[PDB]
Formats: sequence, structure tokens, C-alpha cells
Amino acid sequence: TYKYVNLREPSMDMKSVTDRAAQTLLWTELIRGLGMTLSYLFREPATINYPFEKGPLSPRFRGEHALRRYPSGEERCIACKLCEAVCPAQAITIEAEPRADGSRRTTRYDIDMTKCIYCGFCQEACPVDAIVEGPNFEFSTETHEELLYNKEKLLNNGDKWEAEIAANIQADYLYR
Amino acid sequence: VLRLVMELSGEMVRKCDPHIGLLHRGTEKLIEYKTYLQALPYFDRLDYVSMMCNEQAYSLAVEKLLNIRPPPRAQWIRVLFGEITRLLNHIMAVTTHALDIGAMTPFFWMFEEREKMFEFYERVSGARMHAAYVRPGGVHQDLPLGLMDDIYEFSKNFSLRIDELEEMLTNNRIWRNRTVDIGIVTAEDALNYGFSGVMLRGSGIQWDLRKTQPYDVYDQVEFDVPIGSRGDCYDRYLCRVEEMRQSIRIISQCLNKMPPGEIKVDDAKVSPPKRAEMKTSMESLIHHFKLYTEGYQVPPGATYTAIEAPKGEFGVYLVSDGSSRPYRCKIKAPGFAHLAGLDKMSKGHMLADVVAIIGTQDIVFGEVDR
Amino acid sequence: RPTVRPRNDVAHKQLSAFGEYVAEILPKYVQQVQVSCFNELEICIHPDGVIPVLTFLRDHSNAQFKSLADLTAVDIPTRQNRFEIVYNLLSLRFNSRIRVKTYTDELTPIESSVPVYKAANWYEREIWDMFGVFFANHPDLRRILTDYGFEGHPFRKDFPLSGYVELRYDDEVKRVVAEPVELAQEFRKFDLNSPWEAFPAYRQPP
Amino acid sequence: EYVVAKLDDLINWARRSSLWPMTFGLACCAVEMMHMAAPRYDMDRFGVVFRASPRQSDVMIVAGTLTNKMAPALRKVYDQMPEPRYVVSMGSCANGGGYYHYSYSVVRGCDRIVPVDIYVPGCPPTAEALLYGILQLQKKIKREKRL
Amino acid sequence: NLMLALLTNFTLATLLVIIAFWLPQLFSMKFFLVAITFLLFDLEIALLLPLPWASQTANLNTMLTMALFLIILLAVSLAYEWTQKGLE
Amino acid sequence: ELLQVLKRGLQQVSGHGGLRGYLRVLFRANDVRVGTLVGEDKYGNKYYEDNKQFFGRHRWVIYTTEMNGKNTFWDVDGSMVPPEWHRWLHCMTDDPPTVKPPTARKFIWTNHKFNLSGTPQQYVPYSTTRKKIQEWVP
Amino acid sequence: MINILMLIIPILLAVAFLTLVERKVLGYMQLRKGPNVVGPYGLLQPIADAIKLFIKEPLRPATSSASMFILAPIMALGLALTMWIPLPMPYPLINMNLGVLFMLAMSSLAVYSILWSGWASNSKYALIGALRAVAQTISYEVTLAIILLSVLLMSGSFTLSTLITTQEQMWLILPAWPLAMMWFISTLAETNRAPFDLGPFALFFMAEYANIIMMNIFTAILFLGTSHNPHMPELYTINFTIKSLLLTMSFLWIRASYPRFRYDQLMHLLWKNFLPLTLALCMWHVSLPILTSGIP
Amino acid sequence: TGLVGLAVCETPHERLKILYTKILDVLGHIPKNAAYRKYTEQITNEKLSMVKAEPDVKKLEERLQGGQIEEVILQAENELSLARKMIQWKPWEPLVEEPPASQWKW
Amino acid sequence: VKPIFSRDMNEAKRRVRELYRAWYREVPNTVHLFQLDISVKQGRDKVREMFKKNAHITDPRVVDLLVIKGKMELEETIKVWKQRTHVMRFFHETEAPRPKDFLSKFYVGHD
Ligand SMILES: NC(=O)c1ccc[n+]([C@@H]2O[C@H](COP(=O)([O-])OP(=O)(O)OC[C@H]3O[C@@H](n4cnc5c(N)ncnc54)[C@H](OP(=O)(O)O)[C@@H]3O)[C@@H](O)[C@H]2O)c1
Ligand code: SF4
Ligand code: SF4
Ligand code: SF4
Repeated sequence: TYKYVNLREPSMDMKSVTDRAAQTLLWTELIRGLGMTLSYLFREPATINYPFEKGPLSPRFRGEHALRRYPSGEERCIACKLCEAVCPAQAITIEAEPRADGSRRTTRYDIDMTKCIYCGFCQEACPVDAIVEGPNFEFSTETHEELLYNKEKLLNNGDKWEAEIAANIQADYLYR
Repeated sequence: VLRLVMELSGEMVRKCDPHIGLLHRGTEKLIEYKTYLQALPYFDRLDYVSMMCNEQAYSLAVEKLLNIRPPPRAQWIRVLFGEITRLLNHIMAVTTHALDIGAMTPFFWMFEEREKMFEFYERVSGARMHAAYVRPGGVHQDLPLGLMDDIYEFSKNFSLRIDELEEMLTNNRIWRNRTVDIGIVTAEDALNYGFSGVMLRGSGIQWDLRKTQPYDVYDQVEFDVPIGSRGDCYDRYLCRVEEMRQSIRIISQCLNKMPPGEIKVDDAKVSPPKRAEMKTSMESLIHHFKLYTEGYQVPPGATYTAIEAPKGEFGVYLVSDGSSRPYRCKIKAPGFAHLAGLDKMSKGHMLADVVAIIGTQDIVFGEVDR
Repeated sequence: RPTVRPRNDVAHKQLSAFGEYVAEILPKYVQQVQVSCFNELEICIHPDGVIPVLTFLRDHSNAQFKSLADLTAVDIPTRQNRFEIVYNLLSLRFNSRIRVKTYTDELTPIESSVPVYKAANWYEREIWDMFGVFFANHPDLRRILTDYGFEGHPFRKDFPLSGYVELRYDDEVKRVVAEPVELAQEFRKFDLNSPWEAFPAYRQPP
Repeated sequence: EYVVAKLDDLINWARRSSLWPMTFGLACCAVEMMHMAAPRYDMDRFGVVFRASPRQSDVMIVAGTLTNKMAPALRKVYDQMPEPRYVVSMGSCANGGGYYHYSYSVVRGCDRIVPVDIYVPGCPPTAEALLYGILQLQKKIKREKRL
Repeated sequence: NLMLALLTNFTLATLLVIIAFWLPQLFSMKFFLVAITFLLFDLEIALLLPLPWASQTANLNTMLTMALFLIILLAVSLAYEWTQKGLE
Repeated sequence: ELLQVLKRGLQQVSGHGGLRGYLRVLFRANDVRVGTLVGEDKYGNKYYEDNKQFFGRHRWVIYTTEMNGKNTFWDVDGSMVPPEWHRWLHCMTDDPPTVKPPTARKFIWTNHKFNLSGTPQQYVPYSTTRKKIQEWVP
Repeated sequence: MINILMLIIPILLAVAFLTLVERKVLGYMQLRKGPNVVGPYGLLQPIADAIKLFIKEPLRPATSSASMFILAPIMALGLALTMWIPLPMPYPLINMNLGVLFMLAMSSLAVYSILWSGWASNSKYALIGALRAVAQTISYEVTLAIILLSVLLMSGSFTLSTLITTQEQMWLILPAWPLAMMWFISTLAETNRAPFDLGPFALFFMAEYANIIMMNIFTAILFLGTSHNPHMPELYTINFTIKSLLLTMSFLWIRASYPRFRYDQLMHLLWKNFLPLTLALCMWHVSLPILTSGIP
Repeated sequence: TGLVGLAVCETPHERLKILYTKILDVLGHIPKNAAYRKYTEQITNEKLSMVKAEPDVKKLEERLQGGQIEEVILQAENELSLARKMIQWKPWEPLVEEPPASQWKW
Repeated sequence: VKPIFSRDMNEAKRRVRELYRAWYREVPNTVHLFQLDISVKQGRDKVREMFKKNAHITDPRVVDLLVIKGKMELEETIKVWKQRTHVMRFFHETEAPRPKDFLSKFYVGHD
């Protein structure tokens, strides 16, 4: 398409030479460059202090994993190994056994945070919508053991975020 | 980050052999075991700056294997997000380059604007930076109603924001003092290194992939390619800013032309069907069960695709079996090409010039892997 | 077809002319097999002369390629000859992409592409790193992506993904970072391979 | 008796005021670490100063992926650090290899090289979540040297 | 007193060093040419130092020709620095 | 023009508290700002909004004094605030106690919990399988 | 004699409270918020940096050669604090027989502070970069002496008290128009890290930032003045501080706005270009008291 | 006027004519039965006729180059090196090398 | 012949001899320049045990590839390269190490 970066001799004779020499003799353009930051100082900065103010987000955002449940009790996860095979990090492990009598829903359910690159693939591959990614930021531990999620339990403890998840999924069915 | 073994005759460099590869993650052998849908987020996490420009090269490579065109709507999203990465990369091609020199303001001036850019990414996909958004089935998820009004709202204020850098950096004597006359290489020997993005494009040859080889609805969108004259660091910087001023033209034309329709490929042997669709009908859920876990069942054959990166190219070379696992591929990032140039670029230059060479070539260490 | 087909074949017959033109020279030294599919050309080359093939396409009156840019290699243990070094070439004046392949096992040294192409030496180091293919008459063959205390070649399908030396402890010794420890976490080997043949025409008779 | 308990908190307040981290550009995480400088989400001069320097810095953030080539390289940086040192493993790669992990080159855990006090789980570790890592570090400093 | 003023600054400077020290318990010859020219110019500065304090009683016409003379030769020494100084 | 800028600061200090109220928004809080407040949340959380100021900003909000058992006012992280993070805090337009109501299912926890941290009663890993059984008896 | 302690303790606080100014004023230039969490506006942070580095932070020397390394900060802090003594102000502490000669002398000896630090490290890796840092300071001191003399030859003797009296109606910026531009650049060479950049390590910060205020004040004597007023010391004290503070903003302006000039081209700005310019103006300033009567 | 590349745009005519006449003789030294000589000669003769007909016109440079005479001169400069390497190493004239093992399908 | 490699049978043996001298001279040099680590005498014993595992010699093709590799992993010290007593260390420091016996290995129970 061509645009050209080269100026091809801005100075020609007398008048065009002197002003190109004036900027190199003293400064001028450095004083003009000083004025750029000068007005930039006066205008209000966009700063957010975290313990009081919070930054912008979205209805669909992936953070720490938490598995959802039905409104009338019952664990929504059905045990498929579907999310296990899609997982590109292989962070999720699943071994399933029959629950007492009749029902067949999970036994072993570990999601590694040492692994997991956060895709929302396990959210997408799930037909029952068990793992739904909630707006999470707060996670800090002393050990790997405290960081990697155990057999559901702490994932089921996502009830504190499941109220937000139920609100966020209402913006998810028939996507946006 | 970089080791850089130096040979100095007094003060200036004689031999500059970059002993690099300190971030070889080992994607080569690792993708061999993963399926096509499983291998997707590796490409985003290859380069540190480009997100939607990555996967774009990978998805089209699978699309050239499957011989299946993405829907007409999804292709327009791909350009809208392909040009938004051309904004993201060319911000970092200026800011960290200036930060490596010693300039403090232009980094923080743009990163206010760049943080507003990840609001688009968060509203369109889960995570902030890397997204499993561009897929072999076109585009994973449609744009929400809020975003399309925000793109126009951002672009209106953007033209003044980018022009603030030109009255700050290009006009000043410092840049005409520092970056001028560092490694003026434009000959047939410069062509013997193969940079594609900038360098050859920035100075000398009028060749570009955007005009010559269309990817997803091209030539229909009006493009402007900046080509300089001298192969120095300053003219190779000017073209990047001239790319940025002549990039909103594409984004505005993306907003002008948007046909409503399909988001994924309607054929359910490539892309998983809708969530409301899979719960009721039978064939949808079985295909959902087999597009996940099991891969794609790809046609066998060796294919090479290269889509213009703001750094250079992503020369993905997928070799395929009958099985769902792609056996070996190589991502040909320009990191191998740019660091090879330092054998000629450093000839008769100071230690401070070397830092300016890396910045103008934009060697972000994530590039060098394959 | 509207969404099912990517592109109709129109330049396929035009690119097939290259499949004849280079083959019209007809060397047993160079040509062998010419494959053309999906707007792309693929040539495999006899090990004895690789440099004379690379001097061709460079310059030349009919087609001007010049850039012998990107350089890959294929690891496959099915054939009697193991490795397959693949050259990806691009033209700026002509605007076309052609492929150069090698068929030899190349555990025994192969001719270098350094005198023809300048950036080829950096890619040649990677092939010696990952695959272990030595290039004859090569200037500066140095390790890049491999570790300084690394044994073997990291890509070869003969050994596991985890390796032999990978885990690096600190523990008892004050300064020396450990190496001999070999254990890692279990990578789950997926046996997902679909019954029934995926595509017709690709089926080969036993 | 009362002065002894209150003076200990005053020394802990000095680290609660300001923390100087190491700028390791070894990741995609490092670009999110540059978003700590980006005005919208700031700990800059709230505690964080981007001057870094190998010797003067109190905190070192291990950004993302570490290879066996960088394993002896990052270890000697840790030895140059002063005695009150805190190591943040920001990113899933730093926690135990988010991706790769089973790969030959990538070191698993980071704790095999350098011990970690604060773990941040996020791949693209959102600047909102990154703000916790510094705030938790300030909260974790409670009591030092009783006798 | 000048002696009392100077010694107070140094004694407080020494005390600041002990605080950090005692309390806690648990090649290229091209640089040389620049350095030499510094010394040779400063001696011409040393001869040109008296000017504002000297020119009060002495005749101006006798001084004018001699005062400029040192600065002219100070430029001639810099004129020899233009005929290939080096890469520095 | 000059008089209106000084008068605006005086109205902000007089509105929120006074002599003791303004000091709580200066010493404990990073930035002092006055506007409309919802004032309906679990524990001692206020969560204010409606203020213009800048794009992607929803007032001071303010951290809770003694959320569950921390008993801290000087130092507090984002462990506080009940299910409202995806609401008026960042994502949604409607306020949690004003327009958009939280859905009841009797599965979600009634009392909000703070971060685990290095403190006792925190996160832990656990075994799942009953394993292969082996027994020997006389 | 109690006034000496009233010119070290508030001065050490001024170097400490610079940490607010050096990243909040610099912050608004870069659209970032500086100190805010630590204090009401971050006023508790400058004193908090002192508790961090002095008491708790331990030492790990490279070799520690008997006397050195624990002698270089004494030369750094000592020479920076002694520069405050000859300063004219409203009234000077122990006024020297000649003022500016003491000012140029203690600055030329302040080159040793970066010299002994290079000798402290046993490695060859550090001393090459250390000598390069000496070259940044040693070269600009040649011109610094010339531009000083041209101002003095216009009016007044070497005494700093006489320089206030000569500026009664108009500032010295107007007669010395190109010379005033030189003092904005030449002062930045002495470890200001704006045109070029290279326990006890913390003590160097307290000495290097002290010289920044020192050059701001010294420029406000040679070029600024406005009024004297011997009867009213109240009017001079307030008016002098505002003039010095405006020059402190310009020192932090160059640090944020402009990139490094390269070490080689630092010797192309000076020596090649500045030294012919400064001496030509020095030639002009010899003729000025002879052309028109101007002798103190 | 100057070209964008490092190669200097020098006003020289018949310079292209000398190099294109030189390469024709080199091709007629060793290979005669080979197709390499038979195919390259007819392209060069087609290009030489355009130079003789058009006197220093930009349209002559636009034919099969379109990047001025400087780019066309580089095509002739490496043509002599390519012809000499083809004459030294026998590949076009002789074909007798061994065939590959029977495997191609992935 | 095919394929060339570098040397033919007898010539390949003398290339190992030239390689042996270059590495024997570096082990006293890599104590003062590098680190003390273990010993100068013990470092020379590490050389002999390395060549014993490589000692087979059936074809010059295998021998020639060992020379190129031998001029790389043992070259990681001559031209001064960073290792920091972690890379180029061949001997196990933390090895148990296991023994081959039907009484020693069977007591621990492996495989
Ligand atoms: N080379 C030799 O000196 C030598 C020679 C022959 C035998 N040994 C044997 O080897 C051992 C060497 O150990 P070491 O001297 O190296 O150990 P050490 O450095 O004294 O460390 C012991 C740690 O345990 C804690 N501790 C011990 N008793 C405690 C108490 N009553 N209350 C609270 N904290 C307590 C201390 O913590 P606080 O500091 O916080 O209280 C201290 O950090 C000795 O036990 C000795 O029998 C040594
Ligand atoms: S999370 Fe969903 S896909 Fe995974 S096992 Fe449970 S129900 Fe199946
Ligand atoms: S987000 Fe991705 S990596 Fe994490 S558990 Fe889900 S599928 Fe696996
Ligand atoms: S955790 Fe994610 S963002 Fe961070 S380095 Fe790893 S792949 Fe990159």
C-alpha cells in the first residue's frame, strides 16, 4: 500500500534551514516535550486502591473452581470423565462409585491448582453445568497441599460464591 | 531473561552471539499427546503479547486440513480481534522498548489505555489475557450487546491517545539522536534472514501478507502498510506508529460490516453444538461427547500456514495422522529470525545500541520455542 | 456448499505446472517424489545432494523465491529411515509457498544449508538439539533450547515425556542444585482412538 | 513489658508500608505484573516500587515458567537478597507448572529451587487477584523475634 | 569556627555507618585520553580563574589582549581534538 | 471558579461524619469520597455507588470492621462483602438489595466466610478412594 | 553554636521526605498514584524507609578491604552535608572569605564517593562501569567552572552574600540567557539519573538526593533573587523556598520525560558541542565589563 | 532518486544486457541433453527482447519485476553464480541416484 | 562410501585420543577458574569411567557421532560457560544408590 517513513530533506534554503538548526542549537522540542507531561500531570489519574475500591469485570469470568448443585439439594455433577479428557492441563481427576443405592454420582474429585491454565473448557464440556467458573480472586496459601483442591468438599464450599454464580449463569443461557 | 555473550574491542561490539533459549517450555513433544481442542490454549501462552493473533494461525491450519470455511459472521470477529492484537503488540513494541532505554512516561501513558483493552477481552472471554476464543470451528462465543457500542466509544478517543506519543517521542531530538543509524540493513542479505513483519516491511521491500494472501475476509477491508527508506532503528519505529494510526480504519470498517448469523460452524463434526440444543436433541449430545475427550478425526497431510503477526509470522506446520492427536508441529515465531540478525546488527555499535536493537525488533522471549 | 467448503480449486492446475516444470529437468539426484494438495507443493529430496536443490529456487529466471525462511523436522519411527527434515520456503516477488523434504534416516551426517541461507544455521542447531541430526561443514553448532547438563535428545519418541533428568532439588547441599532424581507426577495416558475409519480414499490395502 | 510488644509491631509496620519486588520478565505473567504499574490497578508507591535491583529489593516475584537453564540462575539471585526476604509465586506455572508440568524442561513447584511464602493461583493472574498477594504479605507479617 | 563546622559533619557521617554495621545480630585504554584532557583544561581554567577578582586595579587595555589569549589556545587544544579523537 | 473548588472539599468533610468521621475516611481509607450509599449487606459492610468520578468506578464501598472473627479495622483484604461481587461491585448494573434479588435454594451458606490464609481452620487436601482391601484373621 | 544541628537534622528530613515528591510528582507525570496506603497522603512512608534499611537490613560484602567500603559513605554524606555551610541564604553559617570557590571544591571532591565504591568490589566486572560513572561527573566539572566564572565576571566577587545584593531589580536569567540553559543540564550529570545513569548502599541515596536539592538552591542564587530586604527576614525566607521548589520539579521532569543520551554521545553533547559554546560565551563575558562599566 | 533496499539505484543501461548474454554461454558448456538449459534459455531471450525494444522506460522495469532496475540487476547478479554451481555439481545432466524406500502415507 | 560421518574405522579411534587430551588438560583448570567441588584426582577418575561405558566399537558411524557429542558436553567448560556447579556435573550426589542383587533389591521390593 505504501505510506513512507522518510521525510526526504525537510530543509532546503535559508528559512527552512534555520528553524531545523534552532532546535539543535538550543532545545525547543525538548521544552515542547516537557509540555506534554506538564498537562498530563494536571488531569485526574485512574487509580483503584484494592482494599476499598474494586476494578471492572464481566458477567462471564473464570477464577477459582466451584461445583454447583440443584435448588432442591442433590449434587449436580453426574460423573462422566467428560471434563477429565478435555482438560489440557489434566488438573481434574475423577473416580466414580455408586452412591448407597440407585444413584451414581462421584467419589474422587480433585482439581489441581498447581496445574490448571483456566480455559472454561470444563465449564463448556459439562452437559449438566456442574463446574461453573465464579468471579474469584482471593486464593493464597502457605503450601501446595493447602492450594490443590481436595475431594469436592472445598469445591462444595463454593456456596459463598454460588449466589453470584446463579446470577451470572442467567446472563449465560442463550449466550449474551 | 537473555544471557547475551558479548565480545568487546575496547567499547564497541565485535561479536554478539546470543546464547538464548532460557525459556524453552518444550511445546514440541508436549502437543503430540494432546488433541486439537486440547492443544488450542498452548498457542496463546506461546507469545506473551499476542492473544487473538495467536490461535488464528493454528485454527486456519486445521481449517486448511478440514477444508471447512468458518461462518461469514465469525470471520469478521476474527479481523476485529486480529486488529485489536495489532494494537496490543505495537503498544508493547513501543512502551517496553522505551522502558529499556530509560523513558518512564510513554510506558504509563499507554498502559492506562491498554488496561481498558482487557475489558473487551474479559467481556468476550473468561480470562484477562489468554483466551480459548479462536477455534478450528471459527469463533467460540458471540459478542455481547454491550461490547459493540464500547468499540466505537474506545476508537473515538483512541486517535488522540496514539497521536500523544508522536508529539512526545518522534518530534524530540533524543530519538533522532539515539535510534538514528543503528544497523542499516536492507539488502538481499537482509532478505536472507526473513523477518516478514516490520524490518523488510518497515524498510525496503513492499511485500506484505495482508494484501497478497487473504485469511478471513480480506482485500474487502481497506489496509495501509507503512514502508520506510532507511533500515535504521528510528524508521523501523516510525512505521510501527504509522501502523497504529492506520489500524483504526480496519476496526471502523469491522464495525460497519457485520452480517448477523452463525458463530460456530453448523456442521457438528468440527465445533460443539449450542447448550440449549444439546439438552433436547440426541445427535448433538453424542457429538458433544465425541468432540470433547476424543479430538476431531483430522484428514492426514502436511500443511503450512502463516498469518501476519505484528512481530512477524506464526508459521504453523501441522503434520496429521488419521488419529485425533496431531503428531508434531512447529510454531515459526520471528524470535528465531530476529536474534539471528544480531550477528550483523551489532557490527560497529556500542553496548547501549544492543538494547535498542532488541526493542525495535521486539524480541519478547516467549517467541523462541519452536 | 456454502459453509462446508473453504475454497474451490482454481489455482491447483496453475500450481501443478510447477509439479511438471522442476520434474522436466528430471534428476534422480534431486526430484524423486512430487506431491501437490490444498494449494500447496511438496518435494522430497535424495540425501546425496541437498545444497544443489537449495541453490535452485534461489534467484532463477522463471521463479524467484530467495527466502528459505522456516525450517522444521519430523520424527517418525514407522519407516526404516527415521527423521524427515522439512524446509518451508517463501517467495516475495512470486508469492508462493514450496516445500523441500529429506527422506534419509540421518543418524549419519547430512549436508548443511548455511552457505545458501544465513538464518539456516540457527534452525540447524535446533535439529541437532531436539532430534540429534548432525550437519556436515556447519559453523558453530551450539545447544540452544536444551539444558547444559542434558543427556540425549529431548524430542525423540523412544523415551518418555518426563525424561530421565528433570527434577531439581536443593535440600542438603548448600549451593549444588540436584539432578539425579527422576520421579515425577503420573501423566494419564489416554487410549482415546475411535473405532471405524475416519475418511475414505486414505485407506491403504495391506 | 508493654514497650517490648509494641516496638515489634513498629518494625513490622516498616515492611507493611513498603515492599520492593524483583522484576522478573520470565513469563506471560510478567505482562500482568506490568499491570501492577498500570494506573487502573496500582500498588505503586502504595507499597510496590518498580526500581527492583538484585540487592536492595526485599521481595522477589517468581513470574511463571522456570526451565532447567534458569534453575541455577534464579537460585543465585535469592542468595544476593537480604535476610528479610519473601518469595511470591505469582501464576499457575510458578505454583507447580500450570501447563507443561510433565514436560522435560520445566521445573515443577519452584520450591525445588526457591522456597515460597505466598501462592497466587491465576493463569493470567488478574491484577485484582494480584493485589491480594501483596496485601496478604503485609497481613502475614505479625510477629518477629520474641526473645 | 571553620574547624568546628567541618568536623561536626564528618563525625555524624561516621556514626551513621556504625548503625548498619553493629546493631543487628542473628582494560580499555580509551578512557585514559578523556581523563588527561580534563586535567590539561582545568589548568587553563586555573589561569582564567582570577578574572572577576583580579580586574579591579590593573589596566584594561593590557589585560584584554591577554585574557582572551588563554581562551583562544584553549579552543586550539579542542581543535586538535577534532582531527581523529577516536570512537569515544 | 477558584472559590467553587475549595468549597467542594469543605462540603465533603462536613457531609461524611465531621471531625471524627473525616479522619476515619482519611487514615483507614485510601481515598475520601462522598455520595449515595445502599447500606444493606451482611455484617458491617456498606457498599456505596451512584458516584460519577471516573469510568469503571463504583464509589468508596468501604471495608467492614470485624467481619466474622478477624476483629480488624486498620487492615482488611477482599475477604469481606457477601454475594455482591458480580452485582454492583463490577459486572451488573442493578444493585443487590434495590432491584435484582439473590435467588434462594437453601443450599448456599447463610453466613459469609473470610479467606483461609495461613491461620487455623483453613483449606486442606484429602484422600477419596477406599483402596484395595486386605485382611488376615486367626 | 547550635545552628549546625539545625542545618543537618532538617536537611536529612528533606532528603527523606523527597521520596514522597520523587514518585508522587513523578507519579502524576506517569498518570499513576504514588504514596497513599502508608499515611493520610503517604507522609509516613519516608520515615518508614529509614527503619527498614538502617536497623534490620544486614550486610554481605564482596571482600571488605580493611578500611574501604565502610569509608566511602562517610565521604559521600560528609561532602554533601558540608556544602550547606557556605550557602548564603538570608544569613549564612560561618561565612567564608570566598564563597563559590568552596562550593566548586567540595563538589570536585565528591567524585571520590563513586571512586572508592569501585575499589570496594574485588571484581573487574564492576570497576569498568564505575569508571564510566566517574567520566559522567569529571567531564561536566570542566564546563561547570567556566559558566560559574561568566556569571561572576558580570557582577560580584566570589562571595555568595554579594550575589544577592546585585540582583535588586532584575534576575540574572535575562542577561545570561544561554548560560541559564546550561545549568539545567550540567547539574544533572552528578548522579541525578536523567541524561545518563550508571545498609551502606542506602546511605548513598541519602547523599545523592542531597546534591539534587543543593544544585536547586545554587541555581536559585546565581540566577534568581527578586528581592533582598535586610529589615524583613520574613519576606525572603518564604520567597526563596518557592523558587527552589520550582527547580526541584524541573529536576524530576527530565527523569520522567526524556530517555538516556548514551555514554558516547554524552561526550558529543559536551566537549564536541558544549565546550565550544561555553567558551565563546566566556569570551563574550570578558568583554562585557570592559565595553560597559561593570566592576564590583 | 534511490531504491528502498541497500543496493544503490544507479542509472545504468546495457548492464542488464551484459549479464544476461554471459549466462547463456555458461549454460552451453557442459549441459546440452539436459532440460535445465532448454527451459531457462527461452525465458532469458524473452526478457532480452523487452530491453532492446523499450529505451529506459519504467514499463520495461515493470515487466516481471516492478521494483525498478535495481531489483532486476540483483536477479542477474546471482544468476551467474547459480549457473556455475549447476555446471560444477552434476544433477541436471545426470540422473542415476538410488530410489527411496516405499513409504509416504501418514 | 555411504555414509561418510568423518573417519573410516581406524581413523575414528585416533579422534578419541585427541579428544581425551583436550579434556584431561581442562580438569585441573576447572578448579581455580570454576570451583573446588570435590578433587583434581577424583575428577580425572570421572573421565575413565565415562569412556568405559562408551567402549564398544562396531562401526565408525557410531564412533564419529560420539566425537561430536564429546566436543560439546565436555566443551561446556573450555570457552567459559555458566553452570554454577549444577550443569556439567555427571556424578550423582544424592544417589542412594541402588545395587544389583537378589537379596538387596528384593528386600526393598521393586518391580
Ligand atoms: N559442632 C557442634 O557444635 C557439635 C559438636 C558435638 C555435638 N553436637 C550436637 O549436635 C547438635 C547441634 O545442634 P545446633 O547447636 O546446631 O542447634 P541450634 O543451632 O541451637 O538450633 C536449635 C533450634 O531449636 C530451638 N530450641 C531448642 N531448644 C529450645 C527451647 N528449650 N525453647 C525454645 N526453642 C528451642 C531454637 O530456637 P530459638 O533460637 O528460637 O530458641 C533453635 O533455633 C547439638 O544438639 C549437640 O548435642 C554439636
Ligand atoms: S463436572 Fe460435569 S462433565 Fe465433569 S464429571 Fe461432573 S457432570 Fe460430568
Ligand atoms: S479450566 Fe481448563 S485447565 Fe482448568 S480444570 Fe477446566 S479444563 Fe482443566
Ligand atoms: S501461569 Fe499462565 S500466564 Fe503465567 S506464565 Fe504460565 S502460562 Fe503464562
